[PDB]
Amino acid sequence: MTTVVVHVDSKAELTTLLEQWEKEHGSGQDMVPILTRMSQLIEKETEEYRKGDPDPFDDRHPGRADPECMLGHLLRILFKNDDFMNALVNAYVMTSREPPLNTAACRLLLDIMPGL
Amino acid sequence: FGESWKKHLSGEFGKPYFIKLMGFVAEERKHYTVYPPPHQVFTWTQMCDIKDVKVVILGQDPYHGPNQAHGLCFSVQRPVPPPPSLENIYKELSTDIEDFVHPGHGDLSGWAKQGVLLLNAVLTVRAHQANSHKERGWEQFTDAVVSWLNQNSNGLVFLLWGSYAQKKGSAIDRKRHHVLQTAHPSPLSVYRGFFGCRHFSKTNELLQKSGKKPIDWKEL
Amino acid sequence: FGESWKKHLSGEFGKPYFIKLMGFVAEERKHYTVYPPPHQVFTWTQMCDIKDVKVVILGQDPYHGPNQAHGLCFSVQRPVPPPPSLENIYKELSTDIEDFVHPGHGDLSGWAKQGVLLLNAVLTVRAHQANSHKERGWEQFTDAVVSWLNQNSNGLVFLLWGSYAQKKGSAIDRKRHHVLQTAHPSPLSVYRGFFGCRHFSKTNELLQKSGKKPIDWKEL
Amino acid sequence: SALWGMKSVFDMKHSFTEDHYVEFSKHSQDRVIGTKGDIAHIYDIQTGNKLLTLFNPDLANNYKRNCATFNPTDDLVLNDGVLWDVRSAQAIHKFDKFNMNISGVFHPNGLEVIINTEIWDLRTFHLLHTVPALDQCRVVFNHTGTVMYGAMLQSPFGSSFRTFNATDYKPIATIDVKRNIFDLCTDTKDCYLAVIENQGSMDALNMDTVCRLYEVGRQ
Amino acid sequence: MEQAPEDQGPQREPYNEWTLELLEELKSEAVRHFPRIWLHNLGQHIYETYGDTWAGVEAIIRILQQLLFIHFRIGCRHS
Repeated sequence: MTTVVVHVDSKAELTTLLEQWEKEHGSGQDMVPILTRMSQLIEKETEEYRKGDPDPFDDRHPGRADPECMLGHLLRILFKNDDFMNALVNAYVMTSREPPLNTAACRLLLDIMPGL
Repeated sequence: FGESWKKHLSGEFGKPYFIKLMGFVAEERKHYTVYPPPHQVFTWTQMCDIKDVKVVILGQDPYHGPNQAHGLCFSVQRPVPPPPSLENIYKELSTDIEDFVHPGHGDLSGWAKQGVLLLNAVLTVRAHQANSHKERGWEQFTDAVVSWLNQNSNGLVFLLWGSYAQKKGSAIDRKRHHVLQTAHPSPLSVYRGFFGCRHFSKTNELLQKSGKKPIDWKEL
Repeated sequence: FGESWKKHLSGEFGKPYFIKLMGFVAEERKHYTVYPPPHQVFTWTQMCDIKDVKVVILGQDPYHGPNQAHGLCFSVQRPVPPPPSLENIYKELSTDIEDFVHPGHGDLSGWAKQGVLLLNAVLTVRAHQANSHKERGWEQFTDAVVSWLNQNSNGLVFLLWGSYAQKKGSAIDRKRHHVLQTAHPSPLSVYRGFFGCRHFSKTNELLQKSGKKPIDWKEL
Repeated sequence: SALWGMKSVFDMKHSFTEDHYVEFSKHSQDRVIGTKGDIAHIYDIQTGNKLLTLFNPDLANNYKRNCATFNPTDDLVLNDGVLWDVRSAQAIHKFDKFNMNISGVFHPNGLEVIINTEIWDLRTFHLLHTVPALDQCRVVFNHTGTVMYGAMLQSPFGSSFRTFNATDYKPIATIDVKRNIFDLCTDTKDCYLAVIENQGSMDALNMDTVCRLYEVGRQ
Repeated sequence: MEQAPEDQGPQREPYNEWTLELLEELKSEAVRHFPRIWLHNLGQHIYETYGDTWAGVEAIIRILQQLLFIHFRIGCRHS
């Protein structure tokens, strides 16, 4: 219980992301310099995941498997999208032609590559 | 939310289970999807008033599919094809109302302005899941509402059909009110009794024992 | 019979089941032996008043043997050797009252002047037979008494132990009163809960939440 | 039972409200026979009327599952284990009942009658043979009529197969199908077995009954 | 070269009504062969788990027709 980090709170670094796009109900901005963090936070989260020398036969999630590190603490959040982030699968594919308009799309499906 | 409803419902907060309700279900909104949003829980306390409540009809479980329900019991959205038990109570309405008109949809925005308390017992359940939650506080919050109406408002009726509604509001007196119960409106209810009973007159007819604001079923 | 009890119990007669009760049970007195006579039915409405009622304890079935019971629930005549469940509630009384005195008999003429409503649900059954009768009218005559006390008198408590007492008086509010239930006082009640619970303080203790006329258990 | 149509238009071309098991006529397929209880009705396809209903109250065996069939010469009917000459509506020979369920079938040679485990003759009416591995199994022959298939109807149903010969009734194989066999049909061109098998345990509350195609003659 | 025939058979367009024309009929034969103890209890067991959502309405016509087939197949004359 209350397993907190000794570094800066990465979940608060994710929750502060969660109050931007969920408040982007057509606010009229382009999230392409903010959704780099959706590739940058998790690769920072991947950079520390190699510490425990993992077994590479893990097609499941560490939210199911390893509650000891910050990967499984954070994968359960943005996989449990409440059919709201799942619209962005529908939105930024059906209505995507421009290269910034795919930049918020094609970086991010591999950001849910175990979740895919 | 309707303020005049809470003229004396300020004795709904200060109990050990209320903060268990509006925080954890909000926490269930912060992780999962409980299906009805906060702007559909408060429809029954907004559309009708508390000054004209005359029929008390309970509701067991909400509708776990997305874009189906809107808060009232036995009720569903208008573009949804209509639910079968609500399609099943229509069958007795033809056999008793000679002027039977047809709703054609599933939104119950027509009978809600009559004097029917279309209340779900547990107002929120999860998406795609029927009865996942424990007693997180939706029950006794309504138990403190149903038996509270035995004091202040008057002219109710109890068509507490099904054993889930029998446990909640049975022992309310029969001098001031009238309690008539039968089998469930669902056709999944093998022990019969609902299948032809003419209870639906006794919204129009048991108010002749009171003399209050009238009812027409045909507002559809 | 006590007249001040029927200050407002005149709404006990004019129902379709009352003449079903006082005639047919009298007809059962004109053929058979229902055990408690008419001069022992009216003891609870004579010995205590209605102005001081503070504990509500129900009673399921009377005592079918001759020369045993005298009307009050869980009660028996003084020369009768004492009944085992009344001998079983004595066990917790020692563990909570440090000054535990012993009754030595089975007449409950000591606690009846305290504020306990020792009411049998069905007041009369036959001699040498436990549950022969149908619902001849003893139930709803008391159901119109128990929930009537939710209006006028005040300061009650519900130790509705056993599922027979749970159905009758559960839904009475917890703001005005206090309802605490557990397993049956009989030792024939395999699912435990009664066997050490310290409910018997909460006649002396839950009245500190009210502040009314006090209680001593030791009037024996 | 309903005679549907499968040319290009799908319709109940004749309807029956009565019979629990209908069956064609073998060589000239213009007749459809069907049986309710112990009463078997002969129907036409062209007009669907009752052609001749055959039953003798003095003679029936009262099997549990009566299924009147035809011989391949379209002249004899096994109703209640009684033969019936269809030229003049008469009974020929009652058989002796032994097994309470199965009313019999014709062997494709036109020489025998196969009641449940008793092998009879058509012209001498003598018990030739008795195969105890035919204990309450529904039988399916090859189109050439050279092998007999066996599926147990025993509660489980069909813990294996049962492969028989059509000449000497020697058992060829009992291949172990671990699930429960419910139905069995085979090709006209001897290549597949249509096998309705039930998944899970013996659960009357949950039945996952799939179809599994086998190949004839491959290891 | 097999041409599967045109499905001009009996269609069932009011599926909310054809179910209601037959869900009583599924109850109108199971009571004629079985006591009502299992009938209400299995109907309650699905209603606690599928509710009034049509996912028990067709599913009871699954379970009733799955049993009434096999109960007329195992070898009980009624049950």
